Amino acid sequence: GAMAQNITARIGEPLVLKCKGAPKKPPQRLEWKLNTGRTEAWKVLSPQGGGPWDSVARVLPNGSLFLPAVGIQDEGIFRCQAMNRNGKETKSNYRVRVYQIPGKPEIVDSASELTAGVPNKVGTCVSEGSYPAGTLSWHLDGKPLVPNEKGVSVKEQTRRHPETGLFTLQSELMVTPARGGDPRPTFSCSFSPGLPRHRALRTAPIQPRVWE
Ligand SMILES: Cc1cccc2c(-c3ccccc3)c(C(=O)O)[nH]c12
Ligand SMILES: O=C(O)c1ccc(Oc2cccc(O)c2)cc1
Ligand SMILES: O=C(O)c1ccc(Oc2cccc(O)c2)cc1
Repeated sequence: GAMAQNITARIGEPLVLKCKGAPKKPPQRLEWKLNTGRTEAWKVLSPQGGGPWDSVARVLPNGSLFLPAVGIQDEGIFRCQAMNRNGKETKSNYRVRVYQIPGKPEIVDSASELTAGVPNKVGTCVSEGSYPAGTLSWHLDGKPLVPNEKGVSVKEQTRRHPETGLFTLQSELMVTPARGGDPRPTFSCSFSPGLPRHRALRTAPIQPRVWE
């Protein structure tokens, strides 16, 4: 597409998109065009408003576009074109990407004892309520665990809430511990978001005993 400002909007929060260059109050010559999961290509929104779109997105007195509660389907493109009193045209281009933060990740079913030199089921990590899906990853004593690499095996499952569309992730970790290692290793699980710049939420660690 065109040069745009990337906007990250949280599901359920309001969103205000600013229409640069517009007069501060009516009378205003401005037009909003949006292309989202709600639209068939471009939909035009005007200060006068009206119709079903008034329940979803409406032009504010200052010309900004307001969404009371952003949903998954509001991902797409939002553009404004406005003329100031003189007549210079100004354009505003926004790429809106939506997200939701899951609840804290939880280690359900953990092993209290591992046996060295054999593959062991360590635990299952569960994360509920993310958008987009995101990923679950495992850590040993603070260091990332890489699947397949020398005794680590991870299997994963992604489920979708039938009405909200939010994702639930579940990850199972198996390790083949090496003879002569830490007999009380510390495993943790963490959620990594899809959209850039978000923090990693981590689980309480689990400290099993390793038998040589
Ligand atoms: C590249 C770019 C960035 C920001 C806005 C626009 C508009 C537009 C938006 C609302 C009303 C009229 C025109 C157009 C077009 O459709 O020509 N291109 C744009
Ligand atoms: O009534 C009018 O004259 C009028 C009303 C709205 C309006 O939106 C636009 C449409 C295109 C470009 C632009 O910069 C602003 C343009 C003109
Ligand atoms: O769904 C609704 O009822 C709804 C949603 C948004 C909304 O913002 C506006 C927009 C323009 C003028 C104004 O005074 C308030 C107004 C009503």
